[PDB]
Amino acid sequence: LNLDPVQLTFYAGPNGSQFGFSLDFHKDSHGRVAIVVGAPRTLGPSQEETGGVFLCPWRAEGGQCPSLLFDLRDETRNVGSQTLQTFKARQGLGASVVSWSDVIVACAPWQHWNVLEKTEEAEKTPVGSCFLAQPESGRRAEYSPCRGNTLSRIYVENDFSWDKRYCEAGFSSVVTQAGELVLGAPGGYYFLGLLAQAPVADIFSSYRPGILLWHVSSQSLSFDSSNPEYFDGYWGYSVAVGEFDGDLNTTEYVVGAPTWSWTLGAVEILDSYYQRLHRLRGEQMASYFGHSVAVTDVNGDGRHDLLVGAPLYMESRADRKLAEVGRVYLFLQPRGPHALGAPSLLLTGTQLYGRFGSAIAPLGDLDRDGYNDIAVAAPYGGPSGRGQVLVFLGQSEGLRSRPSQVLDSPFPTGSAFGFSLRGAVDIDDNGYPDLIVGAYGANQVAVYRAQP
Amino acid sequence: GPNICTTRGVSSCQQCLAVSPMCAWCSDEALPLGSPRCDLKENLLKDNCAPESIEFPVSEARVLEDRPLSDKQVTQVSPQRIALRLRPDDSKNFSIQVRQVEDYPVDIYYLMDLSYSMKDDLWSIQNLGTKLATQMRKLTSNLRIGFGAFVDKPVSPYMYISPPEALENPCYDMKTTCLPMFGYKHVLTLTDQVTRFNEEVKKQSVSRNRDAPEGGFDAIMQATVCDEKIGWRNDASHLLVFTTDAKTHIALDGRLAGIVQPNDGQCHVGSDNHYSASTTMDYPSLGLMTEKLSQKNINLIFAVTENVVNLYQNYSELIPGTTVGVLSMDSSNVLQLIVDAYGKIRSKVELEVRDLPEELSLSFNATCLNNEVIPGLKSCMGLKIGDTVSFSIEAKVRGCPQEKEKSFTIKPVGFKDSLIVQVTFDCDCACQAQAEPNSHRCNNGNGTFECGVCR
Amino acid sequence: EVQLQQSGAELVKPGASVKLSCTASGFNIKDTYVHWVKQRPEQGLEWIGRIDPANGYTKYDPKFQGKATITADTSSNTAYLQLSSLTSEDTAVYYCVRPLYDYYAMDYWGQGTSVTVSSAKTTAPSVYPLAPVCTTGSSVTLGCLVKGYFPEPVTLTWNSGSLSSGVHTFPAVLQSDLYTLSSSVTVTSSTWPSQSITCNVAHPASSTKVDKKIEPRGP
Amino acid sequence: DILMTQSPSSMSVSLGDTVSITCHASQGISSNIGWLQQKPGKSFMGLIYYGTNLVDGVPSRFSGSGSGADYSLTISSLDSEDFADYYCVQYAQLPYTFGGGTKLEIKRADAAPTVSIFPPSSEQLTSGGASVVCFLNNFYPKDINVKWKIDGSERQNGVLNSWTDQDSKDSTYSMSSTLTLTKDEYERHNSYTCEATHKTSTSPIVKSFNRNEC
Ligand SMILES: *[C@@H]1O[C@H](CO)[C@@H](O[C@@H]2O[C@H](CO)[C@@H](O[C@@H]3O[C@H](CO[C@H]4O[C@H](CO[C@H]5O[C@H](CO)[C@@H](O)[C@H](O)[C@@H]5O)[C@@H](O)[C@H](O[C@H]5O[C@H](CO)[C@@H](O)[C@H](O)[C@@H]5O)[C@@H]4O)[C@@H](O)[C@H](O[C@H]4O[C@H](CO)[C@@H](O)[C@H](O)[C@@H]4O)[C@@H]3O)[C@H](O)[C@H]2NC(C)=O)[C@H](O)[C@H]1NC(C)=O
Ligand SMILES: *[C@@H]1O[C@H](CO)[C@@H](O[C@@H]2O[C@H](CO)[C@@H](O[C@@H]3O[C@H](CO[C@H]4O[C@H](CO)[C@@H](O)[C@H](O)[C@@H]4O)[C@@H](O)[C@H](O[C@H]4O[C@H](CO)[C@@H](O)[C@H](O)[C@@H]4O)[C@@H]3O)[C@H](O)[C@H]2NC(C)=O)[C@H](O)[C@H]1NC(C)=O
Ligand SMILES: *[C@@H]1O[C@H](CO)[C@@H](O)[C@H](O)[C@H]1NC(C)=O
Ligand SMILES: *[C@@H]1O[C@H](CO)[C@@H](O)[C@H](O)[C@H]1NC(C)=O
Ligand SMILES: *[C@@H]1O[C@H](CO)[C@@H](O)[C@H](O)[C@H]1NC(C)=O
Ligand SMILES: C[As](C)(=O)[O-]
Ligand SMILES: [Ca+2]
Ligand SMILES: [Ca+2]
Ligand SMILES: [Ca+2]
Ligand SMILES: [Ca+2]
Ligand SMILES: [Ca+2]
Ligand SMILES: [Ca+2]
Ligand SMILES: [Mg+2]
Repeated sequence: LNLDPVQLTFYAGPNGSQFGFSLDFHKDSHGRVAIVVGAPRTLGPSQEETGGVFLCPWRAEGGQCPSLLFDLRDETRNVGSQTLQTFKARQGLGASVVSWSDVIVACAPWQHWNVLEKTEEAEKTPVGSCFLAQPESGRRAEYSPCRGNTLSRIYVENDFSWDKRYCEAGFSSVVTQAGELVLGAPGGYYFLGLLAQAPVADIFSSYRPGILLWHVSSQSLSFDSSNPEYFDGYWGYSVAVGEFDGDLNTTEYVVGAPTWSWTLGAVEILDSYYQRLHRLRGEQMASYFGHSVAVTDVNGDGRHDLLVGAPLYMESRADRKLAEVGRVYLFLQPRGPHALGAPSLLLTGTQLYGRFGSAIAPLGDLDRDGYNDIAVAAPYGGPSGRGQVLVFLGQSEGLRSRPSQVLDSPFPTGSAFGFSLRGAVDIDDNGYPDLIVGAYGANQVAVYRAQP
Repeated sequence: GPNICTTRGVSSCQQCLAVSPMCAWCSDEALPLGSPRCDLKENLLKDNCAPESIEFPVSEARVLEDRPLSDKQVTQVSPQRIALRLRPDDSKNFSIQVRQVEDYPVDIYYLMDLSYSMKDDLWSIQNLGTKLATQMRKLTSNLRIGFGAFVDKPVSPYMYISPPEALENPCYDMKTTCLPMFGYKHVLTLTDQVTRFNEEVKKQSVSRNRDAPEGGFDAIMQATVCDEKIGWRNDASHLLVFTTDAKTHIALDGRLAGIVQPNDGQCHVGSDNHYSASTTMDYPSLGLMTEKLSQKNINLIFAVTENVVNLYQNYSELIPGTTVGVLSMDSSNVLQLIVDAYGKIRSKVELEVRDLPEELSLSFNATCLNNEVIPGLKSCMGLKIGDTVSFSIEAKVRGCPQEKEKSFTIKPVGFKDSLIVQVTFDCDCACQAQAEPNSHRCNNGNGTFECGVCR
Repeated sequence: EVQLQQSGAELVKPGASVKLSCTASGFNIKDTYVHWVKQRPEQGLEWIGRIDPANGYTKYDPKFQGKATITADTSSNTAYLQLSSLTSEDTAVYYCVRPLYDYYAMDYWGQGTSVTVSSAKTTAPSVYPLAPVCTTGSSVTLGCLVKGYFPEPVTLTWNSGSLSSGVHTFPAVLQSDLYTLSSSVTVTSSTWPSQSITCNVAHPASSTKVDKKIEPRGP
Repeated sequence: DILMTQSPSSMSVSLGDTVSITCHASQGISSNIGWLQQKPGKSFMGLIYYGTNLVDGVPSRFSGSGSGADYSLTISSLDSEDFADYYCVQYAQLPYTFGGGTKLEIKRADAAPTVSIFPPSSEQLTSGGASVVCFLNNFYPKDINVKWKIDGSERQNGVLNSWTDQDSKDSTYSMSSTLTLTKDEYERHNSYTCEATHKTSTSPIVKSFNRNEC
């Protein structure tokens, strides 16, 4: 209702860096909020694309940011009569960034990996990897749960089971309040997709530089399947967490599988052992139902609701004609031991090719009326196609169909304004939560502040 | 009481004909002076004018060239040449028949999935392509056919990128050889050279990539929007036949190769015939595919193997107008769709007049398939091959032109055939040939005694 | 707490086989490679091989290819070593090992399993008192000789464990397939023979417990 | 296979010392080396992995170093618990191979042995065998040589020898030597001699007895 559109703050990265592809609020030990920005096409120190992360301190004037430095040197280890190799070129460091306590986790989903052994190899493949940083100490750690030392032939001999070579770990990511890092790896198990979880503390304590293949004993990975419904489902394209089984002691995970069951798409609510609690099926093929997932209590009953985005949903129109506009599905959580039902509300975009529902951000209580609110992105929406972010306030009945406020892109065409969003954090300490929007095409991030 | 012929000067037989078509002239010297020479033919005969001495030209139309309409040179218009002979201010009518004999123009562009899963289906797509070419040629002599191939976006993880040998030979780890991977290759532009098309299709061999879903939608988009490369004709039926034995990539899949830029819906197949945006641009969405197919007036046919028919039948419902046929060792299923598509084609006969003189003006009556003479109309619609329409044309000359011999053409739009109408303007009388320059009967310095009169 | 719990000591016959076990405690055996290592007093540490219990795949030093078969069972969280065609060279202590973090490392070790390959029968020790020869100094040293016993161990004490200080019980040594051991005790001359010093040998296997009082040698 | 040569095989050192054990590989192993500790009669504990990384719980006084084919383990300010055996292992290549071992030993002043000869007991002589026992006790350093003579002639076969570990109290070593021969031959000779040679003296310590002399 009251994000200020006139008094924006622009943070900028280098040209062609995709500064703003991903972002999050990060809070230091003192409590001072900053903004972590991922820039997955940033040139490294040798003029080759590696990606990078920037840690922006809060300023009204905005501007340039300092780089959160990470090791961009390739590694080679000759051990156990094998040769391990990491390849950081075009790895897309900062394709996802997430913050937790005093830690920042930035991932490079397309970091490649190979293992040579005489004339054979595992194959040079994008296992992905996450770089963990604790800025106030300087400590660095990595996590790359899909690396293996199994050779090419053995996979063939076992019908490509448990094949983690193409995981792209860190494609999506989220952290629980306790400090469990959960990564989406949609290329997992020969493109079915998997999730990998491990405590942040245990990632840090088990990592040493140069080892490349190490054990994180507390880690837990999801499972391979022979159910054709899961084939090419990209299970883990998006990931989120919340409370969906009533037991406050346990944490539930929400996984997006946008191409699940022959491109029908699906989102799953799972326990922390990766057992399915519920499955939400997509409405229309190729709509990418599961591209985005968001969890927040919007109707004020204290039960987390679920929001799923299908940005390529084609809407019906006069004379049997379809129109790609995007759609978002609201699922309110009922009382007792009951599953989630049909959508309580369908929010459909209006601009052709707008990709409404490409990003869904919980805003917290933007106007302090008692109900939590959300922001939905249409990165190519608005009359001109420059992009749009629509604010929806919560109420007892769920959400309003009509947005409370529309944010038009201040950047030129192709910025992808809204492709990434984040809220629920008061960056200027005025008591109201604020919204940060990324425009990777324009190499920038816009900060909208909330007012009385 | 009196008529226009008698009461309008009328000194000469020539002026008599110029007054009106209904006028006749008496040349008979036996006629008394009381009787007028320029009158109606009934009045002259009633006044004892010699029947042979009456000058009264009648306008006519003679068929000069009249070859019959063709069955199944190719004659579509009939007759081909008429000779019109008109007198001052007079009109004559004539008939014309038009028939759609020649076959309708159809374009068929063929997209070949040459990924490794198609090794065992390679014969099937080769057989389908060559049977399409051969059988549709029997169905229409105005067929043009061409093809392209696709695999997927040549980038990790879709592409095998190790060991280095694998780039030129993706089948390296299998101890065999196959072609390098590629996005979309345009191979043969739409051509009527059927024997050549069949030869090239049989030369095609497979490549190899990693993931089951392929990049055929890139090929569909480029085959639709690259007008000059594929060679789609303006006034022709456009069919895009798509083959595959597997799932397909769709918009937003590109992110697994690090590709986030949405499909711009534009042609990116340059001089080397490869889709240059393959590795930098995302797969097209269904809606964008639908938009361009509709804009370029192209019908998509999914010729897919049985294991994925239901998958493509479901996509088909989201791209209205698309149809699905089963790719197999037998080509009958897919061929019917094309034949059925050809069955629905209709044409029109729209007459256009070229080189009509200022003096001549035309009026038409159209008799179409409904067998109703719609007057003033000069075009019929809704014809199939073999149908025949019919028009009655009337031409009226303004007075007597000094040119005396002109010609114009009546031609159907789109048809090479035409009716050439040669017009002659008969303004003189037959007795003017027998002029007799010397006066004889005048003797006042007048001169010339024609059709029984002095100056 | 990561801990590898190995099976107990083995006494086996030449030409036979034996199968040692290594059970994971406080972790799952499929978590990492599990290695098997051999130790002998003279020859030192030799690496036998490894297994990846997740999938069963193994590697062996060519020296032990044919003799050693490593297996593992994730249902019982246990890894195994089987040695066929036992010889005297297989008499050694056997350890199972796994890494802490580094895939390839050798960080956590089991407590070891002792294997003794022998044809010997259970034979009770002969115990002999060793009194000094016929000057006498300020101190006197006595002894006890334990001969011709199998298998190990024996427990030797003086005065039923009362006399512990100034004692030297030497490690057993093999001769002709039976073990021999000795012990010496030194005391002041004023103590012996005035006070009774007896040798106490026990051999659990043969169910024997012998006492030998050290008497001075007479004329 | 990669040969790991460890040096020294033993060293005699004191509490509070700083010592280094070296390990030389037959080829480069780029830090793919571990260091292990085995305390007397106990099993193994990992100290260092990948060249320099201390295993969880290992005291900071242990450190690793080196590169290529040459590596060192340094213990700073020796604790009494640090007197044990130490081994390097390489895992650059299969088969994994170990160094020979290094034994840390408590340094003390040199001490001569107390040699004591013992004739066969009466019980043994009735049984039909005859063993002459000789204890060489509480000496330092551990190296010692024993020689048997029967009537002045060196006897070699049928001698069994055993050494205790370094004593927990006085840090000395002891040895037992048993000459077993047939009772028949034993009763054919008068003089039986046990000669200890040790660095503490140039001439040996000789202990004898004449059979049946009281
Ligand atoms: C395209 O098709 C049309 C339709 O067939 C065709 O039209 C004819 O055109 C010619 C000239 O080109 C017309 O000829 C003229 O006829 C005039 C008299 O017409 C009257 O009489 C007709 C016959 O009446 C009887 O029979 C009919 C049916 O059998 C019946 O219904 C009646 O009750 C009656 O019993 C009659 O058909 C005609 O009706 C049409 O016209 C009226 C008036 O406009 C209209 O209201 C009606 O709805 C109907 O369309 C009408 O009642 C005649 O006077 C005239 O003669 C004068 O001019 C000529 C020169 O042009 C001189 O030579 C002469 O001296 C006179 O001055 C002339 O003969 C003919 O009547 C048309 N027929 C019809 C049905 O409309 C076109 O020719 C076709 N074009 C081509 C290129 O093929
Ligand atoms: C292409 O598109 C078609 C049409 O959409 C898909 O076929 C449908 O697949 C859906 C799966 O979502 C099927 O849904 C199931 O319907 C069953 C009831 O259908 C009855 O009636 C049909 C008449 O058409 C009969 O054919 C059928 O035998 C039945 O008698 C339900 O029993 C199912 O319920 C179960 O699953 C759902 C979740 O999916 C749960 O909510 C339920 O509790 C229960 O467990 C289910 O609703 C549907 O039957 C199919 N329709 C047709 C016409 O066949 C294809 O799958 C799709 N193919 C591809 C490749 O994309
Ligand atoms: C980015 O490129 C534009 C031209 O397209 C140029 O104006 C500008 O200098 C570049 N940005 C920066 C920060 O240099
Ligand atoms: C919550 O579950 C965990 C995991 O099993 C268990 O260890 C713990 O006891 C539970 N905590 C409470 C407060 O019930
Ligand atoms: C032309 O029209 C006249 C009307 O007088 C009619 O007699 C004749 O049949 C028509 N001829 C043709 C060829 O259409
Ligand atoms: C993905 As393939 C085996 O058809 O190249
Ligand atoms: Ca819970
Ligand atoms: Ca709620
Ligand atoms: Ca609110
Ligand atoms: Ca604020
Ligand atoms: Ca196939
Ligand atoms: Ca593919
Ligand atoms: Mg294929």
